[PDB]
Amino acid sequence: SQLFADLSREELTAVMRFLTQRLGPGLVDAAQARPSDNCVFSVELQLPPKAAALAHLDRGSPPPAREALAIVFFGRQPQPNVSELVVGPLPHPSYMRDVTVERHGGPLPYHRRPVLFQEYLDIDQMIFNRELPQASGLLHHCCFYKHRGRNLVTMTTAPRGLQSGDRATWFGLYYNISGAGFFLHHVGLELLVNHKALDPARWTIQKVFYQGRYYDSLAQLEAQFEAGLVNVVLIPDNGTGGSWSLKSPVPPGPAPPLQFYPQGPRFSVQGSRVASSLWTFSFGLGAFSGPRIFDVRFQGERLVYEISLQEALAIYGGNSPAAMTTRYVDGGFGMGKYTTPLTRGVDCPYLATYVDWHFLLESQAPKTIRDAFCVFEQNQGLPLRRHHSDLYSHYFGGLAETVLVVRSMSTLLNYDYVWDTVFHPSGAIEIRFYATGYISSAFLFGATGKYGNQVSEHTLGTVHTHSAHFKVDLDVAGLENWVWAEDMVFVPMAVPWSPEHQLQRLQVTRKLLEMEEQAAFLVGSATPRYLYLASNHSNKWGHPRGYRIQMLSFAGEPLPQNSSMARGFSWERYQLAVTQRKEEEPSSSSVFNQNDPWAPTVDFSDFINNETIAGKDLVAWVTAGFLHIPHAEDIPNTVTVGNGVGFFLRPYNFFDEDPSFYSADSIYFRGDQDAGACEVNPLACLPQAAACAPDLPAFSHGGFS
Amino acid sequence: THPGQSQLFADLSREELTAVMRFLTQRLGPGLVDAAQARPSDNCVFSVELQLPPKAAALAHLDRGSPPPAREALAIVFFGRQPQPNVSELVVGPLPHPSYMRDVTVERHGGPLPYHRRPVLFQEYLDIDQMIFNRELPQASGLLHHCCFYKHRGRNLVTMTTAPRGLQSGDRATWFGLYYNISGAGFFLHHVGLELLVNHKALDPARWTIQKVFYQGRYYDSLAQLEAQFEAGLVNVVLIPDNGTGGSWSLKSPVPPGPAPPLQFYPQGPRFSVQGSRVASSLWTFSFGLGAFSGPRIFDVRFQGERLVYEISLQEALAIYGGNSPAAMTTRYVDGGFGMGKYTTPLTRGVDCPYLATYVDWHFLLESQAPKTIRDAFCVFEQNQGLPLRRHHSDLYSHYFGGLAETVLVVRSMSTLLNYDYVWDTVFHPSGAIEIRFYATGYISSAFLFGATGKYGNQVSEHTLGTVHTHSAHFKVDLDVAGLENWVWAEDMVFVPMAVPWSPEHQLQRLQVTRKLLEMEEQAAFLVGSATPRYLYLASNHSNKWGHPRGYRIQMLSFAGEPLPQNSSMARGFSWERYQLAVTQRKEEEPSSSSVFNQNDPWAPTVDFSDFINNETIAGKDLVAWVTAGFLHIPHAEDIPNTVTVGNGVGFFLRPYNFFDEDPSFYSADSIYFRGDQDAGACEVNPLACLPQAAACAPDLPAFSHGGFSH
Ligand SMILES: *[C@@H]1O[C@H](CO)[C@@H](O[C@@H]2O[C@H](CO)[C@@H](O[C@@H]3O[C@H](CO[C@@H]4O[C@H](CO)[C@@H](O)[C@H](O)[C@@H]4O)[C@@H](O)[C@H](O[C@H]4O[C@H](CO)[C@@H](O)[C@H](O)[C@@H]4O)[C@@H]3O)[C@H](O)[C@H]2NC(C)=O)[C@H](O)[C@H]1NC(C)=O
Ligand SMILES: *[C@@H]1O[C@H](CO)[C@@H](O[C@@H]2O[C@H](CO)[C@@H](O[C@@H]3O[C@H](CO)[C@@H](O)[C@H](O)[C@@H]3O)[C@H](O)[C@H]2NC(C)=O)[C@H](O)[C@H]1NC(C)=O
Ligand SMILES: *[C@@H]1O[C@H](CO)[C@@H](O[C@@H]2O[C@H](CO)[C@@H](O)[C@H](O)[C@H]2NC(C)=O)[C@H](O)[C@H]1NC(C)=O
Ligand SMILES: *[C@@H]1O[C@H](CO)[C@@H](O[C@@H]2O[C@H](CO)[C@@H](O)[C@H](O)[C@H]2NC(C)=O)[C@H](O)[C@H]1NC(C)=O
Ligand SMILES: O=c1cc(NC2CCCCC2)c(-c2nnc[nH]2)nn1-c1ccccc1
Ligand SMILES: O=c1cc(NC2CCCCC2)c(-c2nnc[nH]2)nn1-c1ccccc1
Ligand SMILES: *[C@@H]1O[C@H](CO)[C@@H](O)[C@H](O)[C@H]1NC(C)=O
Ligand SMILES: *[C@@H]1O[C@H](CO)[C@@H](O)[C@H](O)[C@H]1NC(C)=O
Ligand SMILES: *[C@H]1O[C@H](CO)[C@@H](O)[C@H](O)[C@H]1NC(C)=O
Ligand SMILES: *[C@H]1O[C@H](CO)[C@@H](O)[C@H](O)[C@H]1NC(C)=O
Ligand SMILES: *[C@H]1O[C@H](CO)[C@@H](O)[C@H](O)[C@H]1NC(C)=O
Ligand SMILES: [Ca+2]
Ligand SMILES: [Ca+2]
Ligand SMILES: [Ca+2]
Ligand SMILES: [Ca+2]
Ligand SMILES: [Cu+2]
Ligand SMILES: [Cu+2]
Repeated sequence: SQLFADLSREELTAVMRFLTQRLGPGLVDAAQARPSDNCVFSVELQLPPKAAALAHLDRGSPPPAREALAIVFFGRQPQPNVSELVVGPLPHPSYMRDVTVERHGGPLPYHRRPVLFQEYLDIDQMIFNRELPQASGLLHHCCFYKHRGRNLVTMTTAPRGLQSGDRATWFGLYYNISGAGFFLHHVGLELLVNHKALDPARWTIQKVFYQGRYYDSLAQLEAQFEAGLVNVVLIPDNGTGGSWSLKSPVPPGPAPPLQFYPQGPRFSVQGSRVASSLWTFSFGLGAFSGPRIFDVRFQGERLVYEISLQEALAIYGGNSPAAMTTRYVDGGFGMGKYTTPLTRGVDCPYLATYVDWHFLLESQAPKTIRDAFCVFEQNQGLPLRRHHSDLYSHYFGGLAETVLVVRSMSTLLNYDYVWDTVFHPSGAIEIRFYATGYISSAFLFGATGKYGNQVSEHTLGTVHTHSAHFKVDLDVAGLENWVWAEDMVFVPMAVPWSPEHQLQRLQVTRKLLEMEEQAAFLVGSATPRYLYLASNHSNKWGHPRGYRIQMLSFAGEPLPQNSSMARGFSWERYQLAVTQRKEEEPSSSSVFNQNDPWAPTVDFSDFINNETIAGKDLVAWVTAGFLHIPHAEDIPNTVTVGNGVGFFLRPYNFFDEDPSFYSADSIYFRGDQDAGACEVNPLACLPQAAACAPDLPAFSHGGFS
Repeated sequence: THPGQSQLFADLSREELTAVMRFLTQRLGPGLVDAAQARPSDNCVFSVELQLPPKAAALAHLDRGSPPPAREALAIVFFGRQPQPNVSELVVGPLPHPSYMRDVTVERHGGPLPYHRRPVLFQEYLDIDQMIFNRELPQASGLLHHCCFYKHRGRNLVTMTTAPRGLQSGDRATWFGLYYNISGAGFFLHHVGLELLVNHKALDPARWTIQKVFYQGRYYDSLAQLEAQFEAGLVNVVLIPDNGTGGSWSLKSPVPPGPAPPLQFYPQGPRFSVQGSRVASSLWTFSFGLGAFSGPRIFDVRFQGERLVYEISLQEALAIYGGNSPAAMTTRYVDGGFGMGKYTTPLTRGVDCPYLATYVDWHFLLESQAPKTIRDAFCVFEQNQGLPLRRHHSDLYSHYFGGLAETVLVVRSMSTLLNYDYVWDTVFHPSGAIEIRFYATGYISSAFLFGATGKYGNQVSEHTLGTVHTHSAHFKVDLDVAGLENWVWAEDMVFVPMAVPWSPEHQLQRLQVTRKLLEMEEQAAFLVGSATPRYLYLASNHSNKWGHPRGYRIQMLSFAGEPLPQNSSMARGFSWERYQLAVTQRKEEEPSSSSVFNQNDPWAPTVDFSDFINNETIAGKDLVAWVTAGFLHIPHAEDIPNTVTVGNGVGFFLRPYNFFDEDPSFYSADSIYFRGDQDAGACEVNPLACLPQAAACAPDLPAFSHGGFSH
């Protein structure tokens, strides 16, 4: 049903006409809001509760009410707070409900709120107009400063301070490169900026970093320079070769392979539901959590209630302060908020289905981010399977793997994150994520090689880790799942038919995990080889109907626990976790963990807490990531190759046999058949389409802000 | 003067093979026999294939235009007609018109080759199958009429063989499963419960014995003693079906073709070329072969002119089994001693490679006296991957898109051994990276289901234990990173707890990078499930444009199982299993990890890869990395009929680490870019806007045409 569908523009609009009329005037378009104002920061779908939904999907029951969730910024008042407000019911809403206290247990400190655009906007005037011209001396000799500075530019960092309550953000300055990436031109200057106040006027600059040293203020600095105790070096504002560009010099060649659907496309997309002769599901994007799918049904049978992105994380080293503070909790800005338009042919097959996404964020109207998702089938040029017999009997049987794919890409500053869920006709599911886009760069002063690699002119490639977190609500043959751990061992035995001789007996080992903690594995420890969620049920051969989680992760090694900050993303700590699903444990991180991870608005280690995971509705949680030491070949961009991570969800005695066997595209023939004949196999039936083939739609592109 | 053009890594042609055969026939002093009919007592040309050039000479030719080296071939010859019958390895050249033949056996090995090390001939298997079906199985006719539909001769029944044949060096006794022959699908599942330990050391098959029998869960001392028991009542007997329907039985999908899978086509020109053993793209050039036993290999790999790696080449495949029954419980298959090339098979167009791949034949003289030809053995194609190599969308300050969809160059062969269908891959990325892949599909070696099961796998069909096994494969990677002389580096990370420099009250966990130089062979020998440097890479003395050594990172992609424990005498035969990764001084006497002759005497192996790792520097030398890659397999229902690929994609990457000064892809023709201020719908701004207006037009397809079956 149109049940897990993100909110229509119409829906978004009408929640707003409510919120506005029913929060009094004195409410502001968050576009232009100052901290001490009341504004609505986000209106997005409030996902239904699970029980109420299944009821409606499986057993007639009418459908749970369709409800928004507005995050409201309550600045204008003596005790300013943030408030999560459920609104509804949709399409024509009548009620509203502060749920804040329910969830966290008290109000939301106002300093956990995400920085607004207008806030950045103000912060830049405080620098571009009031702090930088103090050093218009130095900046002219270092970096082409002209009065009053539209050649330079800023980039936020990580958490914003050192202990809770702080709202002080280190910014770098970079040249405002035209039509290409600025992230590689760290002008050498970093600035701590305390913007904790509700009055921007009282914002200060607690610190300043230049070519290796720290000065309490900007005058403090420009002075120390003008005294000739500081060696300026002129940084070139211009260049050639990828450092400075993306447009390739080399001109177009013969076009690259195109895939097309000879007989027309073999899947559909209505609303946000996807349907192919193997899979149905519903897809979507959470403004902050990012992309998610639900009600994944493989040939009518539900495999998972939910797979979704929880969080994404990035944790730096560095020369500089702004780098060596920096840990972004990117959901803190928002994977959905920052899903960019997909470029037809580049991001996705020219012939994918490209779907729009709507949102109301920091505004009062909804806007659309066109071509936000793509769905497509993709021949892999690979057997799903195959056998060829020359022994005893002559036959061949195999099948080319085509795969179904849904994808969106989130561009958050330097990074373009690639989010893939892919659907194998073996009944398997792959989640992949890819880090591409630009890197974050420092400016380079000598004391370096512990903090990364010179990738350029003046440019340090600043070491970091990536990590990402997924919710996997497997309902293996319905809710009650257990969790098993199969692996392996050798055992010195006698050889039965020569007990004088020894053999090394290979054995499987199985073990049921009964307790939330026995199924929480840290990065650094050993996962077992075979690990799955079972049902009480068995398949025909008497084997716990099961789905296996096989992880593709290169231990993006974790910020140690001893840090004050770590509870902001305690999931980085874990390779894998399973818990009892619970409406009150609905997410792994939250938009609010960004600006105060010392007071986690949600701390994941909580979820794990001496409970049974024996015949309960379980949910597994997977972390995926790698170490990234940037190197020259990351210029201009980091590439996808090798940097795919995630996991496989694989059938494991779930079925009675490989369901591909019932496949429509299986190919089979014997030594004694005419393999060249169209009704021995259909490959030998070239005709297929009429005219000159793949009919192609005229190119367009989403656009920008 | 001369870059040197010769293709000296191309495997032998038919002519060439014939030539060598002719040469040998004559110089062997009759008594010589065709392999496909040889008795143990005979003399026999087992293999003849390419001999690879020594490396000095090759590069001399290829780099400094020197004259190329003698093209030679290796002959394996079983001398069974004598008092100390030996196997011998013979070099024969120089092709095309040979005129010399030298015995290299003793030089390579330190003495002659114990005769029993030799693989088992198609004859030997035939002779065995007679001893079985014609002098033994009748002694139990009764049983088999009852359980197993038997008559004169058995004919509905079929054998299959296990790995190490015996329990010491010197043993040649194989445990032989027996199974229902099946029309047009896998006999492997339909194991009847009988298993025979044939002793076939003797060169006189008359003297061959059966030393033990196993029916359905008990050991009898001989098929005669089993009739004794059978008819005297004392043997409870399980009746296992001849026939059936579905997965355990068929392979034919019972379903009509749907509409059509998606089809990949190069909408103008292809974009690479194959010319003999040599492939060439805009970015990449390399030669590709097939060892008979070692299997697929490529050589002389060149990214934009520059050679990255001299050789990459599967060295060996393993399969270690657990079980209830004597077959499965001691089966440690060492698949090269059958041969990954030998058992290569034809790629079925439209399935095993895209339809419009370029396919290619593969000639061989094996257990024969005239060369023969696997048709379509290799395929080469440009797979678009559906997925950017890189992109960046900019909404912030500056409005631009720049990106490029990864398209990729693949080279595939599949060895089919018994049940196994190994897909071998080598994949070339526009980034300048090289991905090795490996799959296992096909059917699964199974046992008759009986008793302790769960300790040895899952039941997977009626009477059918999908037994537990591990996989391993070994690879040779002779990088030669901008030069022969390389070192190996090991970078990783660490967190240092420090006080925040600008607020000394507080701490931070300070992220740092750790570069450590690996200087001795043993410091770069990493064992299974272990300490493994996140960034491990081989590099040059020479540095890039920003001062960092020029390097290639080896990124492993394995899930390996517990190796065979080292306390087994048999362990030595695949010592490479116990390593994820090694790096050694590359040598002419260290050419292969394994040996076709290891398989039948791992107790005294022909090669023991652990020998390559001796107190030796790897500080600036010719360096060859050795990646072991694989995993554990507990079969299950969805392995029926075939184990599927999805998720068993094992192997590794070769990834460029400060080898360049920028990403090569910056220069790709297929790159795309536009500014906000432009129309991206206009053909001159965007190559892709021009695809509808023009390119479209799919080609007419070649008529399908499979390359059929052997004998
Ligand atoms: C976080 O911050 C938010 C916003 O500041 C809080 O939201 C309000 O909190 C206060 C209590 O702390 C409550 O405000 C109530 O406002 C209502 C205003 O009237 C409504 O609109 C119309 C009339 O214009 C009516 O038709 C509706 O029935 C509404 O009532 C009002 O109902 C209520 O009552 C009265 O109480 C006092 C004392 O007598 C008077 O000041 C007032 O004039 C009136 O007589 C409150 O004033 C309510 O909880 C929230 N209001 C809204 C709109 O959300 C959160 O409570 C804060 N969170 C935390 C944890 O503190
Ligand atoms: C393995 O087997 C081969 C063949 O059985 C052995 O090689 C053979 O060695 C004999 C002598 O050892 C050679 O014959 C002799 O030639 C000389 C002069 O030409 C002559 O004086 C002798 O009377 C006899 O004719 C024979 O040619 C040679 N054959 C081949 C094909 O090389 C070999 O020695 C065995 N290997 C080992 C390690 O023992
Ligand atoms: C940063 O530089 C960019 C260009 O590199 C500026 O963007 C353009 O500037 C022109 C100036 O007339 C204006 O029309 C727009 O501002 C931009 N044009 C387009 C087509 O995008 C930008 O103003 C600079 N600085 C900041 C802080 O945004
Ligand atoms: C096992 O069964 C297969 C049936 O596929 C037999 O193969 C056929 O045998 C006949 C008689 O020899 C041949 O003429 C056909 O050409 C064969 N057909 C195929 C498809 O191979 C096989 O001979 C039987 N028995 C054994 C021991 O292999
Ligand atoms: O989306 C923005 C927008 C920023 N500034 C512009 C300023 C002008 C109007 C649009 C908002 C800015 C910005 N402006 N100065 C520093 N940063 N940052 N980010 C951002 C987004 C995700 C993650 C990090 C930053
Ligand atoms: O290629 C064969 C061929 C076998 N038998 C042949 C079939 C063809 C005619 C002569 C006898 C046999 C065979 N015949 N009886 C038992 N085995 N085996 N294998 C084989 C190949 C690779 C790995 C393992 C076995
Ligand atoms: C499997 O067992 C649980 C025991 O708690 C039971 O409640 C459940 O209903 C069983 N499954 C079915 C289909 O009855
Ligand atoms: C966990 O809960 C059980 C009650 O079901 C209790 O017996 C056990 O002692 C508890 N463990 C801890 C560490 O609190
Ligand atoms: C964290 O690390 C070790 C653990 O004993 C210790 O040196 C240090 O005191 C710990 N931090 C504390 C107690 O705040
Ligand atoms: C590196 O190799 C050796 C050191 O053992 C030396 O002779 C050679 O000159 C060196 N080359 C460079 C570029 O450092
Ligand atoms: C390696 O040999 C031994 C240890 O195996 C040691 O004494 C020696 O110093 C090493 N030799 C050289 C030449 O590097
Ligand atoms: Ca819990
Ligand atoms: Ca569940
Ligand atoms: Ca060595
Ligand atoms: Ca080397
Ligand atoms: Cu990165
Ligand atoms: Cu397997």
